Amino acid sequence: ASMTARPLSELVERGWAAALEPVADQVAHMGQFLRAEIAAGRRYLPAGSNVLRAFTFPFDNVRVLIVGQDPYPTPGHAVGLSFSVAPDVRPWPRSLANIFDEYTADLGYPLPSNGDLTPWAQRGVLLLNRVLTVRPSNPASHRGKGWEAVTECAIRALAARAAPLVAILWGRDASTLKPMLAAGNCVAIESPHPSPLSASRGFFGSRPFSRANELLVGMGAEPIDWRLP
Ligand SMILES: O=C(O)c1c[nH]c(=O)[nH]c1=O
Repeated sequence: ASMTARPLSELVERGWAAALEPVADQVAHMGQFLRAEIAAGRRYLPAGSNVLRAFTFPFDNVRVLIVGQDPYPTPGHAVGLSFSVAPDVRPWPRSLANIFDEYTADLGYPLPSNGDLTPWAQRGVLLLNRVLTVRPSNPASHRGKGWEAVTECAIRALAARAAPLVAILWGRDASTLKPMLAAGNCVAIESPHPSPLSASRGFFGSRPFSRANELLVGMGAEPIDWRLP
């Protein structure tokens, strides 16, 4: 079942499997790393079957990617889509509450009913983290353990498609993908991360949702429907 045991052709959507072929061995290696963590009595989030969830929506349909740092550190929050929580989760994580405050300020929409960002993933938004696992209660605990080559490969593969792309890069780890978006079909929006620690330094007022749609329209691409129920 794990990414140690089974090939990309089974774990992810067909387009993503071909896109991530250069990091096939690296993905299996990450499988081995998580096995070794369980063997040692350390835990990881999200659940193994959710780790590559962002690549289970069609590669060919991605128009925008949102890139965070790493998954939520609290058990019951991370679901393998960056910033998303399961429909029954309340309260929202403070990062997500901050995203929803900018979402209302930018778009004029009411607060969403819940924290499930599945609609965005279904409408061509890739919900990526630079690093795809974390040890509970220890943010950035799996930084530099091999995920960066996988998320680099994903961005590089998206950018090489003969299709417009807009990247929303939230925080310092996300912004290390900026050099791979240099090509003329690609444009990056960068801001500080919506985490309480950083959000007051430029996240609030950044209007990422409306600016991504302006950037798409200007490249001849259809805008994202951001409206959550
Ligand atoms: O608060 C955070 O750092 C994050 C929390 N959850 C994510 O999915 N990505 C992040 O970057």
